[PDB]
Amino acid sequence: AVVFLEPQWYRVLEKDSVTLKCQGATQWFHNESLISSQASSYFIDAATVDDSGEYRCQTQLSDPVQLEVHIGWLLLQAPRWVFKEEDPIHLRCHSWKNTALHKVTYLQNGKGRKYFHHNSDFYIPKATLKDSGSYFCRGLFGSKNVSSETVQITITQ
Amino acid sequence: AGPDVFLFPPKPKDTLMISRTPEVTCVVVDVSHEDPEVKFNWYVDGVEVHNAKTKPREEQYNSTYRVVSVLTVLHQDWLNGKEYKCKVSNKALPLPEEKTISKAKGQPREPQVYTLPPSRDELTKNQVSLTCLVKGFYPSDIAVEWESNGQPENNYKTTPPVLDSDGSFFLYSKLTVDKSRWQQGNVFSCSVMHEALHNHYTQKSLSLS
Amino acid sequence: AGPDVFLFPPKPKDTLMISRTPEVTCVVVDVSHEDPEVKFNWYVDGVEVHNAKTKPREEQYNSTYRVVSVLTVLHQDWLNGKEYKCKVSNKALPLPEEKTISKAKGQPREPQVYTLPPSRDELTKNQVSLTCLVKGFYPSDIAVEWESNGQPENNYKTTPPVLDSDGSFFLYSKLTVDKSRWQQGNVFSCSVMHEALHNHYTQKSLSL
Ligand SMILES: *[C@@H]1O[C@H](CO[C@H]2O[C@@H](C)[C@@H](O)[C@@H](O)[C@@H]2O)[C@@H](O[C@@H]2O[C@H](CO)[C@@H](O[C@@H]3O[C@H](CO[C@H]4O[C@H](CO)[C@@H](O)[C@H](O)[C@@H]4O[C@@H]4O[C@H](CO)[C@@H](O[C@@H]5O[C@H](CO)[C@H](O)[C@H](O)[C@H]5O)[C@H](O)[C@H]4NC(C)=O)[C@@H](O)[C@H](O[C@H]4O[C@H](CO)[C@@H](O)[C@H](O)[C@@H]4O[C@@H]4O[C@H](CO)[C@@H](O)[C@H](O)[C@H]4NC(C)=O)[C@@H]3O)[C@H](O)[C@H]2NC(C)=O)[C@H](O)[C@H]1NC(C)=O
Ligand SMILES: *[C@@H]1O[C@H](CO)[C@@H](O[C@@H]2O[C@H](CO)[C@@H](O[C@@H]3O[C@H](CO[C@H]4O[C@H](CO)[C@@H](O)[C@H](O)[C@@H]4O[C@@H]4O[C@H](CO)[C@@H](O[C@@H]5O[C@H](CO)[C@H](O)[C@H](O)[C@H]5O)[C@H](O)[C@H]4NC(C)=O)[C@@H](O)[C@H](O[C@H]4O[C@H](CO)[C@@H](O)[C@H](O)[C@@H]4O[C@@H]4O[C@H](CO)[C@@H](O)[C@H](O)[C@H]4NC(C)=O)[C@@H]3O)[C@H](O)[C@H]2NC(C)=O)[C@H](O)[C@H]1NC(C)=O
Ligand SMILES: *[C@@H]1O[C@H](CO)[C@@H](O)[C@H](O)[C@H]1NC(C)=O
Ligand SMILES: *[C@@H]1O[C@H](CO)[C@@H](O)[C@H](O)[C@H]1NC(C)=O
Repeated sequence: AVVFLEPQWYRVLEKDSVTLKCQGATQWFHNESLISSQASSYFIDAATVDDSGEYRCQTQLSDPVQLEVHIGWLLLQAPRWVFKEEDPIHLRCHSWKNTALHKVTYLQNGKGRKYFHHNSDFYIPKATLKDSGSYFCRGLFGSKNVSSETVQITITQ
Repeated sequence: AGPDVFLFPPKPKDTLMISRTPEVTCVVVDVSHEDPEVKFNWYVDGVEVHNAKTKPREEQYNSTYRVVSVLTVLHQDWLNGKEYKCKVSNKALPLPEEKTISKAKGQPREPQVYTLPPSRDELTKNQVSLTCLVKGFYPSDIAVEWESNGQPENNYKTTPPVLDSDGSFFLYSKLTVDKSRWQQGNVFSCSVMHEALHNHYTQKSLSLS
Repeated sequence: AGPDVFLFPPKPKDTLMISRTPEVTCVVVDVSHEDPEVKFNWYVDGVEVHNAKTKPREEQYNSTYRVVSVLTVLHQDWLNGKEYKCKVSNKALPLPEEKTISKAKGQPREPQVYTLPPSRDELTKNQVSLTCLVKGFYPSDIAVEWESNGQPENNYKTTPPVLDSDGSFFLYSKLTVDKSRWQQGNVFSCSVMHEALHNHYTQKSLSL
């Protein structure tokens, strides 16, 4: 039985809508505590630092799935920080309250790797070695120039 | 959303001196590949004009193309107050972006120019300073240069125009030479070009008495 | 999604001369009526202080508030370069807004001062100019004034500091009098306050 996120993103900002679906062919746990829900899937109205830590599920018939509630304007979201070459890399410059962003720039090692007029996701269609490094997105919130927290990427073997 | 547009004016020297050719530059920034073709329409006094040379998108450091259009302007066109407008069409701008630019409005005033020698106190130093004071001019747009017996001297800096208490502007240009250069009695000249001077030029000379 | 925060430094007079009281001004702007409560946390070299005074909110003209806190800084707590941080908490912004300000980083350099009389050419007019040349100083912050036999003159404007070709800054102060005085002939003196001078002060005078 494997817990399954939706959106998968294990990294989220506050005021984000997180879902946790439990899969079998319900009772829950947070930080090894009992989730109120019985239903076949549990819902987070609005993310808060409280809801961090491990999450498990047990249908009548699991190994943890982590959650990070970061805080700020922008959050660079990728399914993982490690890929091996010829692997699609999908990044997402997620904004606080899905705010309409514009003039979005993804970067690496302090270097503009791509740009958009409106908030669009970054794809590196197949992962080279020269790709791994130090990333963060930045855009415009209202009239405010903001930037996301940094993440480390790694391509191996 | 962009692209952002900036429009620039002729440097004054080009406008003032007949030998040179002035031009107005329309600069466009932040352009995506998804929307990289850019159109320019240029207007003088509201009548469209055709004679601008658009340069190639030069892609930037940050993943953005950069485009530029240049217009070639007549001297008595610009000094007469004409409005220059640039209209940029693009497939990311919902409505084209017009930016216009023109000469500074107001009666011109002919600058009085004065050259000032080094302070006696200064001599004690390796190098002395030579000052050109230009005051009394409107508009801010002026050009100031230095030369020594014909070559352009290359160690002078000029302070940006300062709004005077009387509505005119002023500036100071400091040229730095070697005291040795100074004592011999070399001749130094501060050269001023502004729209309010005959021939759009005047010269004032500074050497020892 | 606001409000913005701009954080200003002290004017140099306040920092240079003991007598006065220098202060960094942390002004918060674009504060919405829906989210008007605004908290300030002040830090000096990373350590918090609470001797700051948040002023009465001033509603602005675009139908948005404007707020201001001032921190009073010890005179040498700035000349030594300590970073002053101003953390604005509010519910329009997901994360408090920190801004920082500090001294111009870099070795100080002694301003050289020189007083220049009018040109033989300018004497031919109803009013002549007196020039004070201040060159060779770092950092940019400086103060320049004119006086007449000790008292404050009222007819001078000052050029912005200009980066010299040797890493230094320089500027020009143009004092204007009537012709008569120069020949009066009265002593005038341009006075300069900067961190690289003895007692943070020096004076250069001009007569016939
Ligand atoms: C992606 O990267 C882009 C490029 O990056 C580079 O540039 C730097 C960042 C560098 O660090 C590297 O990263 C890389 O090199 C980047 O684009 C940038 O976007 C900025 C934001 O829009 C632009 O800022 C504007 O700059 C204007 C000034 O431009 C001049 O000065 C800059 C700085 O030196 C210079 O780079 C420009 O080239 C330009 O120089 C002039 O250029 C003209 C044309 O070539 C020359 O003239 C011609 O010269 C020929 C010579 O052959 C001949 O003589 C012709 O006759 C002559 O016409 C000049 O010689 C040359 N002059 C000089 C001194 O170099 C600013 O005016 C503008 O400011 C205004 O707008 C601001 C808000 O946007 C506002 O805050 C500000 O107050 C101001 O406001 C206006 O305010 C006025 C009064 O204050 C009012 O009067 C107005 O009404 C008001 N108007 C408006 C609309 O508000 C602005 O700051 C920047 O130029 C641009 N950089 C480049 C290289 O294009 C992009 O942002 C990046 N994207 C992302 C997402 O990060
Ligand atoms: C709704 O209506 C609002 C109301 O009017 C409006 O508010 C304005 O918002 C503007 C932003 O949109 C904001 O603009 C900023 O202005 C900064 C300078 O402001 C000073 O000068 C202005 C004149 O040009 C004044 O109007 C301002 O009030 C302010 O005046 C200064 O005030 C301080 C403290 O009050 C004072 O200091 C104290 O003085 C006393 C004297 O009694 C003592 O001496 C004390 O010891 C001393 O502490 C100053 O003397 C006084 N100065 C003057 C000249 O009077 C300007 O700096 C900002 O620019 C920066 O940011 C922009 C980005 O937006 C950059 O493009 C720009 O490059 C600047 O970035 C700085 O660059 C530096 C390098 O040069 C760098 O070092 C900095 O790090 C960098 N800073 C940043 C943050 O990046 C900016 O233009 C304006 O001030 C607001 N008006 C007021 C009155 O506050 C609001 O926007 C409206 N909203 C809408 C939606 O319409
Ligand atoms: C669970 O642990 C996380 C840290 O991993 C904490 O942020 C959160 O507040 C805790 N929640 C509960 C209900 O204990
Ligand atoms: C963002 O702010 C940064 C400041 O470093 C600057 O590089 C960039 O031009 C600004 N604009 C956008 C749209 O990212």
